[PDB]
This record gives sequence, C-alpha cells and structure tokens, in this order.
Amino acid sequence: DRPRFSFSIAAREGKARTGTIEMKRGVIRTPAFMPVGTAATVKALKPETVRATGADIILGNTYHLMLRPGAERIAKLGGLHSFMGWDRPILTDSGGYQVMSLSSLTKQSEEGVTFKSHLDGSRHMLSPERSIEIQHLLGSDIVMAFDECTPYPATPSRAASSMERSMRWAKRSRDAFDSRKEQAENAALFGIQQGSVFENLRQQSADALAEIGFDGYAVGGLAVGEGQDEMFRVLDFSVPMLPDDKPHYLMGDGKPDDIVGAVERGIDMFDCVLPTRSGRNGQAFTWDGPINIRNARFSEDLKPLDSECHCAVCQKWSRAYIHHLIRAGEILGAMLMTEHNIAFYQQLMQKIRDSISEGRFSQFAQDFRARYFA
Amino acid sequence: DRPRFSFSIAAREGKARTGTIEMKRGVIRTPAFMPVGTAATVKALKPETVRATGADIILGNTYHLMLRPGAERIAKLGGLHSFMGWDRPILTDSGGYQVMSLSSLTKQSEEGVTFKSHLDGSRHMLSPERSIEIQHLLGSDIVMAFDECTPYPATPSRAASSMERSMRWAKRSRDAFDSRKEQAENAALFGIQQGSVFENLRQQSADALAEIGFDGYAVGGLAVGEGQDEMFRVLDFSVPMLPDDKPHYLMGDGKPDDIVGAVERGIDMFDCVLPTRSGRNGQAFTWDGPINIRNARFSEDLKPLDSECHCAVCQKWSRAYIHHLIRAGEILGAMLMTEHNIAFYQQLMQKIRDSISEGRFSQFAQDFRARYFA
Ligand SMILES: [Zn+2]
Ligand SMILES: [Zn+2]
Repeated sequence: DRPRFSFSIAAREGKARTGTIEMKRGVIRTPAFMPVGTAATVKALKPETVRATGADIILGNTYHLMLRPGAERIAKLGGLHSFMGWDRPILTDSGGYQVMSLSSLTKQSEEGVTFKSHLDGSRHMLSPERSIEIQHLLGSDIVMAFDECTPYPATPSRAASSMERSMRWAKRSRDAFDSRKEQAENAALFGIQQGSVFENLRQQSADALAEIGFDGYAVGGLAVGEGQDEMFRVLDFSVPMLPDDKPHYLMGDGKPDDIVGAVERGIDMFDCVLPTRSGRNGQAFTWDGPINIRNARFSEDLKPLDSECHCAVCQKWSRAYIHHLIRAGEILGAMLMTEHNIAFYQQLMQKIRDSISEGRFSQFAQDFRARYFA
Repeated sequence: DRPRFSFSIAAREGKARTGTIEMKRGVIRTPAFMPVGTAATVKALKPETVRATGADIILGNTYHLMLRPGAERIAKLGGLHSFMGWDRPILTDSGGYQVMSLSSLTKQSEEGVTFKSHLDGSRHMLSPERSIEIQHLLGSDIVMAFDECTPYPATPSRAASSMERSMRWAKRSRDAFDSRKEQAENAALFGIQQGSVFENLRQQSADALAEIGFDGYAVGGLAVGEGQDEMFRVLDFSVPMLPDDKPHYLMGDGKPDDIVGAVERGIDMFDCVLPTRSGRNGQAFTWDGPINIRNARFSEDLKPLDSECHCAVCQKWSRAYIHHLIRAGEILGAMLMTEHNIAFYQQLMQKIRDSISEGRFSQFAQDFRARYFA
C-alpha cells in the first residue's frame, strides 16, 4: 500500500516544517524523535512500550549490532525487526561514528577502516560497501551513508579532507545501495553533510550530496563539543543548503531546548541518546526543566515526575518511589525513568508538530524556553 | 465485602488441597506461588506485569524495606501498596531471616536482635513487637510472627532452644498484633513452626502455635541446606501436625519439583526466590527441565523459551534474542527472563490446582516429574 518513501510537508512556519514520511513499514510524523536502540534493544523497554510513548521509528546502532549478535546472524534469524519485535520503521546508522568513539587500534584509509572490538579485541572492517551491506542484512528501512567523521575542533584543512573523503564515500554508498535490488526497492538512503563549522565546506558538501541525490539529508559533525550557540550558528547557514523537499536529520545528542532550536532552523528528525542514557543516572525531564530524582529533596515527594506528562509512569508512581528505586539500583527504576523520558521527548515533538500546524510555533518556542529555564 | 480472612478448601487429594483465601484486598488461589518483592519491587517487573503472570499476592521483605526506604517513611507515603502500585494482598516476612543471613554485628537476646545494616553500617533493632509494628507501618495483609532461625545442621539442644524462644516470640507477636486495633481487624497473622529436622520438636512447636492460635501456619527452618530428600522427610511428619483447616506455608527457596512434592505433603503457599533471582543469571524454566539461555546452543534458536508456555515473552521473542540480551547484559534480558520464569511458576500452580480439583494430581505429579527430568 504505502510507497518505499514519500516525504510530504503539511505546514510551515519560518524554517520549521511539519509533515510525514510514508514508508512500507509505517508513517513517521515530523519533526520526529527516534529513540536509540543499541544492540537490538531500546534500554529497559519492550517495543510495545516504546510505541506507547509515541515513537514512529527507532534507531539501530550498526557498530553495536555487527559486534553482537552479528549482522549475518541477525539476517539468518529473519532480520532486526523480527529479532527484537519492532515492526515499524528502523533507521540504522552507518557504524562509523562509534568506530571512532568506541573502538581501538583503528586503521583508516581511502578504502574504509579496520578496527578492534571494544568487547573482545576481535578484528573488524567497515567501508561504504560493507556498511551498506550490514544495514541490508539487518533489514534497515532508512540506511545511512558511511562517512568519515571530523573531530571538533578541526582545522580548515582537516575538515576539508574529511568532508571530501565523506563525499567520495557518499557516492560509493549510493552505488552499493542501488546495486542491491531488494534494498533499493524497499529502503531509503540518506546522505550526510560534513564540513565542521565552515560555511564554504558545508556548501560544497551540500552540493555534492544533492548532485548524487538522496532520500534525505543529515547534518553530521555537530553536537560533538562545539556547544549550542555554535551548533545553532552552523545550522543557521547549513540547513538551507540542503534540498528543501527532503527530510533534514540532525545527528547527535540533544536536550529539549536543542531540539526546539534545531526545529526553528529546519531540522525534521532527531536521534538524541540523552533520554535513554540519563534516565538510569537519575535525570528526569519536566516542563520546568530537568531534575535529578536521586536528590534527597524527592524522598517524600508524592507528585509524579512531571505535573502534566501523560505517560504511564506519571499516572501511577511518585517521585518518592522512583527516587527510592534509582537510589537502590533497582531495574524497575531504570525502566520507569526511561519510559518517562522518552515519553517526555515524544510529547515535546507532538507540541512542536501541533504548533507548527497551527502557525504558533514561534510562540510555543518562546513559552517553552521561558518555563523550562525559569 | 470480603472478610478480613477466610480460608476455604474446595477439593483434596491425599494430603494435597486446593481452595481460596479471601482477604479485603483480594482472593488468593491455593496452592499459591507468591513472587518476592525485595525493596518494594518485584525484580524488573511492573506490578501489572506481575499480575498478568497470574500472581494473586506478593511478598515484601521487611528487612530490606526497614533499611531502604524505611518503614516510617513508607507509612508517611501511604503504605507499601500505594508506594509500589500493587493493590492486591501483600505478605510481609518478619525480617528475622535476613537479619541472620545478610546483616553484620548481630547481637541476639531474649528481647530481640540488634544489628548493623549491610548497606551503610547503621544500627537497627528488631523484636517481636518492632517487627509487627514495621509490618503494620507497611500496611501488610499477611503478617509473619518474628522468630529465631535455626541453622542447618543443628544439634538437638540448639534446635530446642531456638524453637522454644521462637514460641515465646510467637506469643509476643500475637499479643502485639492483637493490641493494634487497625491491624487486628484488617490483616492476618501467621505463626512459624520450628524444630529443625526433629519430629519431637516439630510436634512441640505445632502444639504451642495451635494453642496460641494463628490464621495460618508456616513451616520454617527448611530449605537451608538439608536437601530435598530430608526436606520432604521432615514435611512428611511436620505438616500433619499443623491445624488442617488453616493454610500451610513453606518458607524457602524451591525449584518446580520442590513445589510439586511439597504440595503432595500438604503445603498451600510458596515464596520461592529462584524465579526472580536466577532469571537474570540465565536460568529459564521449561516443562522439559531448566535451561541456561546463555549457552551457545541457543544463539540461533528461534523457538520460545518454552514450547507450551502461555506467557507474553514466549508469544513474542525467541531464545536467540533472549540469549543475546543476557549475554550483552541488557536490562530487557532480565525483564523478559523474570516475566517468563514467574509466569512458568504460576502455570505450574494452575496445573496443580486444576489437577487436585479434578482428582488427578498424583498422576500430574508423576507425569510432571517424568518429563521434567527426562
Ligand atoms: Zn511521565
Ligand atoms: Zn514463557
């Protein structure tokens, strides 16, 4: 019934857009938050719970999956969707970022990268061709081109070199994806803009990616230490360089205010790990800003994590109980914190979508920030 | 509507019985498996999931709760049921066993015991009066008398001394419970038979407890190293000493075959920790015996944990997936293993209840053992 891929914009306000991506496995409402699944699980949540929070799509980490349980093994078992029990779209990253951040003994070349697993020191390889193949074996719906990441800060020369290599690799990724009929006909492929903080390099990258042609365009290389002011400054000039009629995906971690500002700058998709990572460490998001539930001030607080949140956690349990669970190291604490935090991010996305649709997003952003930072 | 406490026996076969305990917060089907909640949580499960597995009642560990978050704190917050979100009956243990097993610097006397917390070395006290008070503060439905445990093996003299002290403490527990109107009118009190492996001491203990009078009678002091043959030998003579018309509660850990044999000997209630403890360590129960899901033989096994199990885990996920989760140390692995194992124990209890009701329990026990140990 549904097409391989169709992005439609229903409403706009300034640079912000709201709409839908239709794919074979489901519809994705945009702007979208895509919860992160590492090794075939969204931390401490059954897939049905992830869906109940409002997620339309989740991310799978290729690097983690190729190490454990293995890409070929997942294919033999019927693919990632079947394996983990999530039947809606899955976006897979290329594996490259985690190779840089997590792996050891990395050897980089124009062909790709060889590296040692951080788990057992076994040797592995990634390349544009192999990354696209692994994403095929997983049965990914949205496949990411394999690129070479640029650390922050980067000199103009190094940023240019890595961007140029990334563009050559974007073409190789495109060709690998297209040559595999089943993948080409059923999945989508996104390209990744590079260029660090440099406007000229960002423009060259956008031009190269548009010439190749992709179903969507990510902004890569941000959220890696430059800070919000600089990230926003780069997004100001970078997002307008990308094709307007395709989704714009900001890759990287983000707080609620990062998401709001990025949407104001034309971003349609987010993959923030913060709500799945920081939940078990005690951080809970609320409309009045984040709290750390471990703080002693919550030990006898009968209110829910957030006073307005519609999630199941906030309907049933108190701050006092969750404080106890997290302090005690109980698994249920991680379950409840993670469900609430992902649900909070999804409610943020719903408010963003509704406000853009109603032409009051700028007001929403101002009201959101005033209260969140009060 | 329902009474404070009413135990009714609907059917019998040999020493085995099936029936119901009616209490204000709900009906408990017997023979019953009562999943263990330590510090106000059944490991890795929301209360609704615990209920979905078939549990009618759960256990709360008094020792753990008095340390964290504290009994007075739980009372201030509205009681244990409200705190953790379980609205059905809760049985609380007295705290005594864990004082012996887990605490340090224990000082025992005829008055009670003082001890240091294993968490932070803070000093605490338990006595018949204080244990009953803590169970009141938690809002327990079934309160356990506070006793003095007897290690295995025990000399006849030491077993007699501890049994005699336990009987004096049973009277003190009875009086403390009765003097508190709200507790006496709404909760039930069980006494605990002691006497180690000695028939004469078990008889003296049963006589003392029956003279005092309780709503139910536990068999204490077993499942502590004597092994199944000896446990069954002691149950053979010990259970018939207890009043026939009240529930018989075996305190201690147990495998599926321990439960079946104990029911054959007249036990009505079980509190086995094994399914909540061993799940995250890899052990899954099946009708063909236990398996360890971490074993490499399961890495590509698409079958559910058990071929007949009706639990949600066995409807949705494969052995291969759960193998991966447990090997990877993922929280979802513990969630799924624990849900399946508790559900397996509940299905065992349902088959036991149905077979007794139908006068075919002896056949069920034989068939169960033949297959479980094949
Ligand atoms: Zn919530
Ligand atoms: Zn099952």
